[PDB]
Amino acid sequence: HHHMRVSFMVAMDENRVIGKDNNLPWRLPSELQYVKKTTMGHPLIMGRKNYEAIGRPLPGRRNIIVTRNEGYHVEGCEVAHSVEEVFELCKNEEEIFIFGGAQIYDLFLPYVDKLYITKIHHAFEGDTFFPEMDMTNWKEVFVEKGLTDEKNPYTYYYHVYEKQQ
Amino acid sequence: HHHMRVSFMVAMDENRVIGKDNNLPWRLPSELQYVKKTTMGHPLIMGRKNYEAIGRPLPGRRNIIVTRNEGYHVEGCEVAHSVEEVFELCKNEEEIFIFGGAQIYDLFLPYVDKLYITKIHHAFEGDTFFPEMDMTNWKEVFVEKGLTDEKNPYTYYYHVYEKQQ
Ligand SMILES: NC(=O)C1=CN([C@@H]2O[C@H](COP(=O)(O)OP(=O)(O)OC[C@H]3O[C@@H](n4cnc5c(N)ncnc54)[C@H](OP(=O)(O)O)[C@@H]3O)[C@@H](O)[C@H]2O)C=CC1
Ligand SMILES: NC(=O)C1=CN([C@@H]2O[C@H](COP(=O)(O)OP(=O)(O)OC[C@H]3O[C@@H](n4cnc5c(N)ncnc54)[C@H](OP(=O)(O)O)[C@@H]3O)[C@@H](O)[C@H]2O)C=CC1
Ligand SMILES: COc1cc([C@@H](C#Cc2c(C)nc(N)nc2N)OC)cc(OC)c1OC
Ligand SMILES: COc1cc([C@@H](C#Cc2c(C)nc(N)nc2N)OC)cc(OC)c1OC
Repeated sequence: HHHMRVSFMVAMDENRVIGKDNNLPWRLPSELQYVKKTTMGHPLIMGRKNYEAIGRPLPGRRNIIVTRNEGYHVEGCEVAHSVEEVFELCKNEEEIFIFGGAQIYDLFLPYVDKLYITKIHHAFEGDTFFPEMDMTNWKEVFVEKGLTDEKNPYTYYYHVYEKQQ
Repeated sequence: HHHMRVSFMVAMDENRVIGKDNNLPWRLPSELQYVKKTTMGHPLIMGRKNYEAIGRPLPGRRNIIVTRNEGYHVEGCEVAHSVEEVFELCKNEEEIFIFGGAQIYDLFLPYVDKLYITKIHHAFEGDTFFPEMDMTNWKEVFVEKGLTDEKNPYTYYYHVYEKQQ
């Protein structure tokens, strides 16, 4: 029924960890730079918790915050309360990026068409996870090694998967 | 329609600069060494401007110059005036290397199967750029750090991408 491409944007470790104590467990500026380039000009869909850890709208993109709170407001951001409201808000969009965290990934999981996933080759201590996915009907359409250096201290790969349908 | 592998050979910086004042903006002998090793025994396809900055044929390879000039001639070099003429000239070749500059990269962009790209981690002053590429259905199949030393004063990586089709 929806016509925008629903894409996931996530970074995770070898045990699917995405978060620790409501924060990112790793510092990877180069990964962030890849994320900004890929998502620029497209809506970001993020969970209330995810957003408040940032505290500020990300420029050049519609920032849409998903919460059950019907009186929740933040300047420079739009607020949705469900999958369907997000779909209404993004009716005419080309592609939207589901941007985390876990609760919001779970929420949008039945509708994902494309998966932009960074895989970090390290086992972090974590408390928040990227949900399991059945990859049957999914094709890897892009893979490349991320930049490892003194500013980016882990090995990691950018992966993109597309659903076949 | 064509049977030869069409490969790009290019070095660019972090903003896609490949040229300044009809020349290379950097001196990297080690990068040249990798280029000669990789392209040896295979045709080089070069734009007229690119070639004249060199002024002489590169040994051990067919040098093919692309120009609109129907009376253009250079000793020890072959001359093509279109994509199709290059294809005709290279119909039996296993792999040809599109060797620059930008106008010629643009020209052969719809037909590229393999991308040999050096990425230089520096922002040069430039006037000539490597075209944007949609890398969907491309996979990185090789990546290695280039030699940084007193003779090669920048950080750079060799990348190879292959089209999946
Ligand atoms: N590595 C990565 O790619 C990323 C990692 N992260 C990490 O993830 C963690 C945050 O994830 P998580 O704790 O899951 O929190 P979320 O970001 O998923 O936010 C959860 C909130 O979303 C709202 N929500 C959840 N379900 C619904 C629903 N069905 N309808 C309406 N609103 C809903 C609720 O808001 P409310 O309570 O206000 O009602 C809930 O509290 C952090 O550690 C963060 O650093 C986040 C993004 C990316
Ligand atoms: N960093 C790198 O990997 C490389 C960088 N370079 C740099 O790039 C710059 C040169 O690039 P650029 O200025 O784009 O010049 P090009 O090498 O792309 O040559 C342009 C010329 O090619 C011919 N040409 C262009 N389009 C066509 C066409 N459709 N049909 C037939 N002939 C055509 C024309 O020749 P004519 O006028 O005779 O008709 C045109 O003037 C230089 O600075 C060089 O150093 C070059 C190679 C590699
Ligand atoms: C850049 O802006 C940020 C974004 C996020 C977000 C995310 C993400 C995110 C990342 C990092 N990588 C990928 N591949 N996908 C994602 N969805 O939550 C962790 C947190 C940040 O710091 C608290 C950010 O810095 C202000
Ligand atoms: C070696 O022979 C040369 C070739 C080029 C060519 C190129 C290239 C080129 C380079 C350097 N690196 C990569 N990764 N791809 C390319 N396509 O145009 C700039 C210029 C030269 O000096 C004027 C060369 O020395 C005689």
